[PDB]
Amino acid sequence: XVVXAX
Amino acid sequence: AAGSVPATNQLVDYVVNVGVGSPATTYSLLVDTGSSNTWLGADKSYVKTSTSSATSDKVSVTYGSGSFSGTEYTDTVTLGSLTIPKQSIGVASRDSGFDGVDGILGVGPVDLTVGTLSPHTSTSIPTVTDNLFSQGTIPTNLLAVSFEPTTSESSTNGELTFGATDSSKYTGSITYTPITSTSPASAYWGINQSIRYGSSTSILSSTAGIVDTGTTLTLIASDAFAKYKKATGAVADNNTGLLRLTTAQYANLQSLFFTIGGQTFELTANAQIWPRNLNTAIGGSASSVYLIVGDLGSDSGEGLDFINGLTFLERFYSVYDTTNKRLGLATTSFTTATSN
Repeated sequence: XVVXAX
Repeated sequence: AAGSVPATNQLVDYVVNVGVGSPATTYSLLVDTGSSNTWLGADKSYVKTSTSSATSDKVSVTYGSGSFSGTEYTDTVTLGSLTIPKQSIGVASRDSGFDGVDGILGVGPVDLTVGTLSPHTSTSIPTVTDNLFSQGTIPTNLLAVSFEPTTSESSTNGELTFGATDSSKYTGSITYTPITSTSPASAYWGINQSIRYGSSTSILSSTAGIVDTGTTLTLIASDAFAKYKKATGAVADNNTGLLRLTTAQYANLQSLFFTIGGQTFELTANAQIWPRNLNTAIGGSASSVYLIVGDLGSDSGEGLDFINGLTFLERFYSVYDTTNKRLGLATTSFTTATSN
């Protein structure tokens, strides 16, 4: 898997 | 006083139990220093009790690997022995990317919340850490996070401490660095660092990026990822979406050295690989080496050129100091583990 507030 | 809560390693993320309401329902929320909205509703329905109150706003957040939208409420939130009356939370009616969790515990800097509410698009949402401090419960506005490597699918081997550090979770001393002045990393828990491979190979020249418990991989700018693939001999792998090494290339894998705050942090060869007894969790095969260094998907020079994620933080204790606007890092008894 995850990539958390691009 | 300061207080801690255990956290559980779910391989791709960590979660903590969070009570909401009175009487409290427990939700398992993903620990995220890369976003700042606390929300629930991805699994269990929101149980409304007498401490729930409506606000005038809807809420929406977009993430790298998902999104949610819904309605903002206030409610009583419990973290271990700490209670926050009137914490503003989101309650999702839509969500994607949240398998395995109820939502997020948003412990990024409050500035990330500006723009998430509608119609109040300029209004910020004080975070759990901010509220614990302004209500007088914790003695300084800080969060310290302990992650550890894992060889099980779900291991409660982590800790959040609000308002203090826990010296049982780190070795040596903590090195601090100011939050970077470079945007957009400066909106997050953003720092400046460089990365080298072994003694003589630059990977990422000094630049800005972020420390994010809610990104799984240790992500680096695309040009740095190409240098890392060349230096290690790694190739792309179908079944996982991770880089793969042969047996020989793993035997020859050198450390990555991160320079942060004037100190060297050594991410060892074993720390660079996915836990091999859990290779099936990522679609891999047994007795195979897959790497947790990944491609950020953008080139360096954009003001946010790396993410030191969960896989990095399994090896380093981290301190998210709002009062001083700084980030601390320390080794742990697991920095040199070989359990992967």
